[PDB]
Amino acid sequence: GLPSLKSSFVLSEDTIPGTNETVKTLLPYGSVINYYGYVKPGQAPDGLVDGNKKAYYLYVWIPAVIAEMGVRMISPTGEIGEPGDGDLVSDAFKAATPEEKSMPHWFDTWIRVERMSAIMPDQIAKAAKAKPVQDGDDTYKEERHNKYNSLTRIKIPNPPKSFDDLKNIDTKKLLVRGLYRISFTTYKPGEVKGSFVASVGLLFPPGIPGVSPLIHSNPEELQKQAIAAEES
Amino acid sequence: GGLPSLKSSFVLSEDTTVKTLLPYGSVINYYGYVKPGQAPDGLVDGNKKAYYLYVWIPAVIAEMGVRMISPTGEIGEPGDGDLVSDAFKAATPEEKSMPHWFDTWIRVERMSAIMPDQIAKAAKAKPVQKDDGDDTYKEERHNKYNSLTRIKIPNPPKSFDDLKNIDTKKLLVRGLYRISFTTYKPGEVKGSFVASVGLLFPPGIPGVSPLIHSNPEELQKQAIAAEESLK
Ligand SMILES: OCCN(CCO)CCO
Ligand SMILES: O=C([O-])C(=O)[O-]
Ligand SMILES: O=C([O-])C(=O)[O-]
Ligand SMILES: [Cl-]
Repeated sequence: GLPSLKSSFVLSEDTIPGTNETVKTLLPYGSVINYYGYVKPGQAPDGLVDGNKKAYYLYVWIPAVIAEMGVRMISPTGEIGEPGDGDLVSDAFKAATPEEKSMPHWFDTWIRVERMSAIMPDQIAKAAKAKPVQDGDDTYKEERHNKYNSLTRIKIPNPPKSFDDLKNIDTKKLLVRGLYRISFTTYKPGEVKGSFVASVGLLFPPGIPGVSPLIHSNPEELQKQAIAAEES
Repeated sequence: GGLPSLKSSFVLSEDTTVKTLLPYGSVINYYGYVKPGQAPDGLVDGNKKAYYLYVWIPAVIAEMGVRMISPTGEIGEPGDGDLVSDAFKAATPEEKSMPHWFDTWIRVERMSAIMPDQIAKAAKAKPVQKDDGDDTYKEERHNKYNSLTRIKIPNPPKSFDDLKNIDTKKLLVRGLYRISFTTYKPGEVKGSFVASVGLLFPPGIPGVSPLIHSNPEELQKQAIAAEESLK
């Protein structure tokens, strides 16, 4: 499997025998979906980033308010066999051959996250056609470099060191329910293509048993999942 | 920001469950660059080009970890535990930023060199005969997403602190270790990479950094300098 996906909160702070250089144990996200996708060669970009860079979009539906969202881009994936309970697989990814899945294409991901204009599941597809909301991380956030399995995180402002101090937090400081768009691109000589897995993790405040995010590269299909999600 | 922390197998902490690993105390990151078409140092699986990295370990250790990452991109000013090869330095940024493979097959084989001035010649001889454990022969055929190949002692205690009470004969021996690395098609061993080599010493035992080089003669020069230095 993939490496564990960790929030920015520190669970333990054990100072290693003698050496003042210490070891902080991060708290893992309680709710993680790994989305396995595939960008076919010459596939048109979903959009443009930084003027001229080909960007591709994933859409995430977050149904309750959260403490944090973490996003990791790993590529390529190779074959993974039968997906597990935490895994989702794109059609393109299914149809892709083992060889196709095992070809590397890029390494450093520029990730942008933007909240879209959608108060309700049923606005998702039009929200996707619409401009993002025009503030803090739950409206806009960008990490221009993501290498070696690092994350892009959407955080509340002024987060405490102790995860447990989120018990106290005011609702109005938490990240809002809604539709978020992940844009990803790269730098030459890389190009965004082939297999990849976007791990998305949510952190809920202490005592709130989480719900999993819904994720899809297709806003109509996510919307159906989200429309169906709310009336089940 | 550099590389992820290189972790040993020893569990430092456990809780609510996910476990926190003890880092290696003595770590060196070897930034290298395999030139297009470069002749293999040897063959693996009847159809794979393998490349060799030589590690000298002067004293007994509790564990060694090897992580292979590729490509690296540009890295900025090398830090206090970074070795950077001339090939890597001569490579362009574009060259170091192109990926070429993602799944590494690693072997670690001990070579028959009891002292520094055997190193160069030992590299030319077969590995020590491989039960003999991890510190003679170890292989991990798949290393993806920054996973490690570890050379471990057999029947280790749960608690690292209990290593202070271990019999010496159980610890991993001093010597010359060859790291082989190759890959599966469609990838190929090409371009930039960083091999992170971590040592775990038993507690109370000050770490000594591993000496690492792709050229055994060069490694031998360094091992020799280090040894005669200690008188
Ligand atoms: O062609 C199949 C051989 N295969 C190794 C088996 O996993 C790929 C190596 O390049
Ligand atoms: O296939 C996919 O999932 C994509 O295009 O992002
Ligand atoms: O650059 C190097 O040292 C190599 O190929 O191992
Ligand atoms: Cl010894």
